Amino acid sequence: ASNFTQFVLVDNGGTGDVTVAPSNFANGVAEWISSNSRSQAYKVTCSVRQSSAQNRKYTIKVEVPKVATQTVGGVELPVAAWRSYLSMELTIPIFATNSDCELIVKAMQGLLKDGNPIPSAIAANSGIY
Amino acid sequence: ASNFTQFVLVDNGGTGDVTVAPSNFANGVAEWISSNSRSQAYKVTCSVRQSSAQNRKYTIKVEVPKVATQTVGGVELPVAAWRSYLSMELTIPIFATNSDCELIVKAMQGLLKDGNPIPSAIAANSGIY
Amino acid sequence: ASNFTQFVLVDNGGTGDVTVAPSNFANGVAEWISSNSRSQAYKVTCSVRQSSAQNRKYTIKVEVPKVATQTVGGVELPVAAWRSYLSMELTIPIFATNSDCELIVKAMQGLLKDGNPIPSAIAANSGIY
Amino acid sequence: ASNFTQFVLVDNGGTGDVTVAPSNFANGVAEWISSNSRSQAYKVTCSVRQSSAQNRKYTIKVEVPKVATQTVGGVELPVAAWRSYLSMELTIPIFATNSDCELIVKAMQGLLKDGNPIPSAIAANSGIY
Amino acid sequence: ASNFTQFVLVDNGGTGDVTVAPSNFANGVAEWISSNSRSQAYKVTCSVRQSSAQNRKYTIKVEVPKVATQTVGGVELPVAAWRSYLSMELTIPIFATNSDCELIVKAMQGLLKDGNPIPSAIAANSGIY
Amino acid sequence: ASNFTQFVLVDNGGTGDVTVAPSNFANGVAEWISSNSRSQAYKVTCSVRQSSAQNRKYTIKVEVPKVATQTVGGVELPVAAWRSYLSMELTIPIFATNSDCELIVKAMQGLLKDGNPIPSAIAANSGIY
RNA sequence: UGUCUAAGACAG
RNA sequence: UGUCUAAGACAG
Repeated sequence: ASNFTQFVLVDNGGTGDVTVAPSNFANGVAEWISSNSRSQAYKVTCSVRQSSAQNRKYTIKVEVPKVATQTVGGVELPVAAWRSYLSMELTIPIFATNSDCELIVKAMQGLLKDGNPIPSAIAANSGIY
Repeated sequence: ASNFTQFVLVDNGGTGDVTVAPSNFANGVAEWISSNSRSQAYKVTCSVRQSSAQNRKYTIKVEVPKVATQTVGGVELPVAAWRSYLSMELTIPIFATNSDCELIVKAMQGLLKDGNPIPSAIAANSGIY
Repeated sequence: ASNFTQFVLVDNGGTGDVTVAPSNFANGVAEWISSNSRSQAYKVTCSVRQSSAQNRKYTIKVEVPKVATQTVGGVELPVAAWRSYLSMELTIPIFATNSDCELIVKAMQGLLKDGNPIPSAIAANSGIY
Repeated sequence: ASNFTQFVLVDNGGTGDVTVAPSNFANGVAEWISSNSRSQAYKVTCSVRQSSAQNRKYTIKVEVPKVATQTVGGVELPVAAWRSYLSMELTIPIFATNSDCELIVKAMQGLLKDGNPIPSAIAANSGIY
Repeated sequence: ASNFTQFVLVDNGGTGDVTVAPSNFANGVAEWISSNSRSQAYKVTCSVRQSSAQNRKYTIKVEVPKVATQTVGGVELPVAAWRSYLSMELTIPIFATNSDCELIVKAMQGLLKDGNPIPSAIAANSGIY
Repeated sequence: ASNFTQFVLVDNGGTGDVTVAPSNFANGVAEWISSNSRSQAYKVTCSVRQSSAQNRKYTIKVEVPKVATQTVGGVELPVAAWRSYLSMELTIPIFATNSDCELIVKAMQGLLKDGNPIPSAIAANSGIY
């Protein structure tokens, strides 16, 4: 009914939460930015398009700042040393119903649920073993 | 320990739960598949490589199938009507701390959290607006 | 004395037991087939030939059918939706004594023993990890 | 979780027991070797590749050495007088469910069970008759 | 029986010890990382392969961070100024028994034993004299 | 002082001890050999060079022989059945402090310490798993 | 860098 | 990077 609203990106349970809010809608690409310099902000963008006759495709991008030893509002170079990039590409066949889509979402939440292999590997600077 | 363990990918409160298990590590690609025929299984893969001299890149893939029974040559075979594909790439600088990495994980979780814009949009078969 | 006899290929207690019986032994190839429709039968063949001047080569083959009914034009025939094919070759130097051979057999048995890597990987539609 | 572990290849009660341990797993090929002189070790390798679009192919290999000492020039080296070579290929359609696979495994186990035709023929330096 | 466990890499007798723990097993290459940013971590990797018909070869790599004036979690460039690299290549003929191998290990420990020329030379930024 | 002294390479508690002594420094390569015939001796070599404008590189080599008596031309000669080769290269930045270097040494010692994964694996003729 | 018959050869 | 019949193909 209008989902383009701000939300909590990083939840630290009230104390030090990171909120990200609508900052751009140019070309139908929703963008959320955190309240920072663009170089240190948390950024989220999302868009959908029918990639092919059979599929629709969501493209979600997230940018997360390196915070340890960060100097707020400072000029930190090289940019590549201070930022992590997440590029998510979700492909859904045009036959998927809302239910099918809810399932897909659940699978994504499950993939990243706290305690599961993938997130704990990433959280620990590790691979699988 | 060993983080290469099975985990529940789709949670439907104990019943109807899609759990996925380690199934392969050949060629440095950790694989987990659901307990079905290979033709109908859910599949999750992960791999980390040192992409740049100063970056590490995780490549994660999830395959959500739409199971069906096809009648090929007058014989029924377990198959997939179609598949939904999640393909994500994460680039983290080598300067990232475990705390810096935890931040990335929390952000990804918050991104897909129930009720937030993106999963809402996806589950409703719509864009952000 | 004869070893070209009937034997249990698949052991399901005393019930579902799959038995295979001698069918033919032409051209040095012993063939065993389970009962009922040849089209849905299990097949096992074995032969030993003196490959080189120092080696004897065994060639064991097993076919596991996926029993199904095929309807076409309203006509149904008992068929095999597909078959799983096992093809093994065992080479043993002519210097192997009967003890040496028993050892080779125990090695083959151990390889497939319940709970060991290979059989469990196979049983679970998986690879090694 | 991991199935790439140590296991008993030859079972001589609790004594002469031949154990094989993970040695290497490069290029999708899992290798296991028994201890002591590599020159007299038992070898087991396994790999699964998606052969056709409908089949996955397993390739299991086992080497049984005939332990001996080789004296030459008065210099003795632990060697293998010769080796027995087992090379098996198992093809399984992607339609096989976990049950289908367990059956295939039980079939392989039955084929080599003590007292059945093939294993006894082999064990006795014989063929079928 | 499973040697891929964490261990103490730098022993300072309890007070300030550096522990390194399993972090990756992609392609059979065991990797241990210390609890740091990947750029400041202590890293250890190990693998074996039969380099030739006659020899097996262990390849051990160690990475040690420059600690003096280090800024924990900071971005320190150039990478080459803050890291030491150890590349160990151990070649063992396939005739070596476990005893032969134990000897080889002892020789390595002896080479680096506290008080011996090589380590004291390295520890003092010196050569031999 | 002079760090170019003899030291015990293989320690077997005073008896059976392989001690190695300075034997050459020609061309900047410090050499130590055990007290045997050159054909059967243990050999340790070391050299440091300023590899880069900002690195120093140590190159260390150890040769562990398998002594034997060969009968060449009807005459017995002291020889080596084979040799095991340890070849290691260490690169330390010029910015490394003596304390930074001590760290490197301690890490190498901890690496090869009795009971830790790597020496365990080596001595057992296996990989890490 | 990777291999070896190993301070010297080999292969990129 | 972008697409797909998806750890492997395609297109810059």
